[PDB]
Amino acid sequence: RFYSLGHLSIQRAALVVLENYYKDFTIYNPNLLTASKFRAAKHMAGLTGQSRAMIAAAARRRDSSHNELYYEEAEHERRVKKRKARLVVAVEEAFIHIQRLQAEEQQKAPGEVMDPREAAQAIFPSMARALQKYLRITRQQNYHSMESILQHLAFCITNGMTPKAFLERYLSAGPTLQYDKDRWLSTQWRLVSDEAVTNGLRDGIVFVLKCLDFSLVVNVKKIPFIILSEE
Amino acid sequence: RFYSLGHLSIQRAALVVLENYYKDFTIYNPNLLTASKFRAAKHMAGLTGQSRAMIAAAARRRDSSHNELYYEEAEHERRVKKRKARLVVAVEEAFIHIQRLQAEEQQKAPGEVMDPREAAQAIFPSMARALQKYLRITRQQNYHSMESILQHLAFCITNGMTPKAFLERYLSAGPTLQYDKDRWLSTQWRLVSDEAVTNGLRDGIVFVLKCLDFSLVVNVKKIPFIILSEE
Ligand SMILES: CC(C)CCC[C@@H](C)[C@H]1CC[C@H]2[C@@H]3CC=C4C[C@@H](OC(=O)CCC(=O)O)CC[C@]4(C)[C@H]3CC[C@]12C
Ligand SMILES: CC(C)CCC[C@@H](C)[C@H]1CC[C@H]2[C@@H]3CC=C4C[C@@H](OC(=O)CCC(=O)O)CC[C@]4(C)[C@H]3CC[C@]12C
Repeated sequence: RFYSLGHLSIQRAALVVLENYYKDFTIYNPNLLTASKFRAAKHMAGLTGQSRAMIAAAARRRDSSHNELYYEEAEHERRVKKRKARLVVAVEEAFIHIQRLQAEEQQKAPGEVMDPREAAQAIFPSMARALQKYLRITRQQNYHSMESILQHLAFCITNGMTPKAFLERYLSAGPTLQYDKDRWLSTQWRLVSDEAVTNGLRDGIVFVLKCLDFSLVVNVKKIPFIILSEE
Repeated sequence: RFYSLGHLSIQRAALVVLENYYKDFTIYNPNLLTASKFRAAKHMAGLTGQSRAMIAAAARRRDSSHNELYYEEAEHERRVKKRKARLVVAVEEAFIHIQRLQAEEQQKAPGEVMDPREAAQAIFPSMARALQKYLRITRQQNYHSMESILQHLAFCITNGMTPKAFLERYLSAGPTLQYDKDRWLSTQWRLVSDEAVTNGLRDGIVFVLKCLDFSLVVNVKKIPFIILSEE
């Protein structure tokens, strides 16, 4: 991500970066890191001009080998698309059932809207299997909890949102602030920089914002002297 | 292949099988055998209830591994189709050039048809690269020789055949008799059978026709007693 700041201290710039991180950066997912580590561990489990020649020959031989990553990525994308379509159909059917239940409850009592909580309770099992399958295939089951899903469904029922709005929240990972408060931690943040944090921003300085299992590297650059002429 | 024979000796049945082999069976291609051996040699290079359990677990783990064969076979089929289309286009252009040359030679002298040999000489380089690429991708370069290709082109010019007829000879492997005489050997054939070859055919007897690098196993069965009734 890129941001524009003024004459500020290193600590102030780090705080601005942190506050923009929640609403800008995608939520951190350790599942991708675990998958990458599992993929990389195979090479470790299997195991200076001459060494350079040998590694160059090994790389050349590998370049002619089978491209295992591409086909499995394509299969994963196809499975994700199929499960997304199934989840969309299930959510549409659930919303149809919600509309039918509201219409039925309309005749029972006029001017007395039903509480959405019981409607969410009755409707959730219909799409529960599809939502769980989509979360499993997208590695998003940890963030989305059953109570959170029920609360979001009730909120959508109160607002009368379209099924697409409900679907898109669980479609892809988004900002940190979308999930619950306990998901993010604002206490373990640390600042690492060779220069003192009391000094102002300078061209070429680089600092790091550390936190549990992940760090953000911030590079500071000076805007070039723009020269404008009337043709 | 399946054939129907009468009361014949083992030698006569083997001779009938051999004479039908040339006009029925596809030409033997050792390139596929070499490819299969190269694929199988990787397992050798890499390397009783407990052993059975271990091999069953290994097979189960392999069943969940990547299907390398399918994607590479699909890529090979796509490449073969693309090269086939390119060869078809090249042969069509070559036949157009042949027709143009014949039309040009018509005005030079009436009633004196040109010899097809020089036309084949002039036309072969146009499609030579495409034909060589197709033979390389189909592992058929050994059987089809340059002189044989020229002779086939001259024969087609004399008969005025369509480009499809010329293409289909090199399209896929066919009968043994299509290629040159030196391709097939009718001297190294041998007969292997536990029973004496002088005896007649009997149900359940099996024999082998051996030849250089390849053998044909022949199984003999008796036609079942068919009972027919008028409803
Ligand atoms: C005759 C009298 C009126 C003279 C008064 C002198 C002031 C104009 C000087 C004396 C002390 C100076 C301050 C001493 C230390 C600091 C901290 C210093 O902090 C930094 O370098 C980090 C912040 C940044 O990046 O600007 C910024 C300048 C400042 C406010 C100075 C601003 C100018 C001050 C007030
Ligand atoms: C009073 C006179 C007229 C009696 C004559 C007797 C013949 C009717 C017999 C005597 C020798 C026999 C032959 C002896 C040996 C052979 C070889 C034998 O060969 C096999 O078993 C392999 C071929 C096959 O599968 O039939 C077949 C029967 C045959 C021709 C026999 C056929 C019947 C023959 C001519």
